[PDB]
Amino acid sequence: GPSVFIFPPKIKDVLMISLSPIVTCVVVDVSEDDPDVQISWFVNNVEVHTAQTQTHREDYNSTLRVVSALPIQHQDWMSGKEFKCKVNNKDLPAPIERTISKPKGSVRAPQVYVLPPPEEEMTKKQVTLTCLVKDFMPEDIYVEWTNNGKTELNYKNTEPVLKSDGSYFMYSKLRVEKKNWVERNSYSCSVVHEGLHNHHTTESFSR
Amino acid sequence: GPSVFIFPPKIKDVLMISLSPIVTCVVVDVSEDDPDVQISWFVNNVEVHTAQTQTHREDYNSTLRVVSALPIQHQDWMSGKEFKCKVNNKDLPAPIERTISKPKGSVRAPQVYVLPPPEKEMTKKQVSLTCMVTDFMPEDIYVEWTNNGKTELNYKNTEPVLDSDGSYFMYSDLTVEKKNWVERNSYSCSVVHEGLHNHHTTKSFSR
Ligand SMILES: *[C@@H]1O[C@H](CO)[C@@H](O[C@@H]2O[C@H](CO)[C@@H](O[C@@H]3O[C@H](CO[C@H]4O[C@H](CO)[C@@H](O)[C@H](O)[C@@H]4O[C@@H]4O[C@H](CO)[C@@H](O)[C@H](O)[C@H]4NC(C)=O)[C@@H](O)[C@H](O[C@H]4O[C@H](CO)[C@@H](O)[C@H](O)[C@@H]4O[C@@H]4O[C@H](CO)[C@@H](O)[C@H](O)[C@H]4NC(C)=O)[C@@H]3O)[C@H](O)[C@H]2NC(C)=O)[C@H](O)[C@H]1NC(C)=O
Ligand SMILES: *[C@@H]1O[C@H](CO)[C@@H](O[C@@H]2O[C@H](CO)[C@@H](O[C@@H]3O[C@H](CO[C@H]4O[C@H](CO)[C@@H](O)[C@H](O)[C@@H]4O)[C@@H](O)[C@H](O[C@H]4O[C@H](CO)[C@@H](O)[C@H](O)[C@@H]4O[C@@H]4O[C@H](CO)[C@@H](O)[C@H](O)[C@H]4NC(C)=O)[C@@H]3O)[C@H](O)[C@H]2NC(C)=O)[C@H](O)[C@H]1NC(C)=O
Repeated sequence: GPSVFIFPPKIKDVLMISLSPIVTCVVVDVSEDDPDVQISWFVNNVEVHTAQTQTHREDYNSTLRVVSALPIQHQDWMSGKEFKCKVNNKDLPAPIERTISKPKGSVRAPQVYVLPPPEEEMTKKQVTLTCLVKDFMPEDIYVEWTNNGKTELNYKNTEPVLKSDGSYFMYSKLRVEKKNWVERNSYSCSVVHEGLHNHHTTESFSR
Repeated sequence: GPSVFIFPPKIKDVLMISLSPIVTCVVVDVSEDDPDVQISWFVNNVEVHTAQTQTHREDYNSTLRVVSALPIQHQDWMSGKEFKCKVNNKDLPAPIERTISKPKGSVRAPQVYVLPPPEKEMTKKQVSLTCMVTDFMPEDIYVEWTNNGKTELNYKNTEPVLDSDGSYFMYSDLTVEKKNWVERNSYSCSVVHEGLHNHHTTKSFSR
């Protein structure tokens, strides 16, 4: 039968007031025999009616997928309200319900440092700039590199790793042409996290 | 019914001649009523008799698990020999077989760099030393920090990340007391990977 998964908003969306956070309910293995899936939504058990719901054909295995995207208030997520989807269909013996909310826990802002290329690497054509983001809680975070404030393309992040002390850390690696590194620049590491002032910080090199 | 999962040796075990690589066959959801699983082992279809097999209770959901651990020859894994477990039980309609072997692919040795603390961190009570390990294939790798040849305690690794070009990279973060960094030390990063001479390299500072 159909099964149901619930997904949180993207951390960047829920921390940036200008963005549009969404909680998503996905119903997989929907059948064309009973395709009229109903998804109802509740915020602390108060029903809301604004979700955008669409059916998609998954040709990988000839199934249907119903995706319901509920737009949410930033503060409702951040204050810990519960978001619940209730899934009804003619082929379900009983409704399926899923709930998600922001976990409780300590907040610790990340320490953000940018590290120059290793000296041994300076004889190469391309060099590596390292953004180190550490000592942060919870693990939800958004990290990017920018050049002149304009988001880069050739950067790669690690996933956050749990430390022994309970905080997390990650790195963002940026490969640049050595010419651009030696010449004066504004390569910067941008970090979006709950613990930061205005949920955002940037870090640049001194020279 | 019972299901069967097979697992390769740990990369450190199979690359280091002093260690003991194992291929493991796990039979999950064995029943109290028919618990007598017979597990036979084959290396390139030649039967071998050295595996150690044990039954365990899983208290999370009150089930049984049979774990069969085959000690293997390092070179047999590295040269691509196939390792096969055949699982018999009376509640099985037919035997279940699993095979595993070293995946094919290109080998590229890691570039290994050690990075000093960010200058803005040097006045704090603790500093971070970074081992940056890049440009390696396959992703299977082992990294540690040592001081005076002894393995450190307060280091944590990221999991390898796939780069655009098909290579992988990771970081190992060693946090030390700033006093110990400033005074003479021998902090070093050791990397175990198939592409390295004797599968091992080390990188130190102040050189
Ligand atoms: C036909 O083909 C279909 C297409 O492949 C296939 O659909 C797939 O079905 C599987 C289930 O069989 C389902 O798997 C789940 O995936 C969850 C993660 O989904 C993410 O990421 C994957 C890729 O990693 C994507 O494919 C998904 O689309 C989804 O992407 C996210 O989408 C949201 C909203 O669109 C975005 O906002 C995100 O940004 C985006 N992320 C990314 C990275 O892209 C995963 O969470 C599920 O795991 C949980 O359930 C399992 C049980 O099924 C457990 O084993 C597992 O441990 C997890 O358990 C949960 O654990 C929590 C904490 O540990 C608990 O709190 C929960 O209660 C617990 N849940 C349960 C149920 O126990 C799961 O692996 C795929 O998502 C789905 N793909 C799509 C595209 O729909 C069909 O199955 C095929 N059918 C047949 C008959 O063959
Ligand atoms: C009771 O509770 C126990 C304990 O939780 C539970 O046992 C687990 O059962 C699940 C299956 O239901 C097992 O899942 C597999 O895990 C594999 C990894 O296992 C390691 O890591 C986990 C933690 O991450 C440890 O718990 C574990 O001890 C090992 O260290 C994973 O590899 C498996 O995934 C493969 O198989 C599934 C199909 O089942 C498939 O969906 C995956 O995509 C993947 O498929 C394989 O893909 C490769 C390509 O990459 C392909 O080559 C290969 O052919 C595919 N193989 C198959 C079979 O498809 C899977 O997720 C888990 O290991 C069990 N844990 C333990 C500790 O035993 C019981 O199931 C519970 N029982 C009940 C009744 O509740």
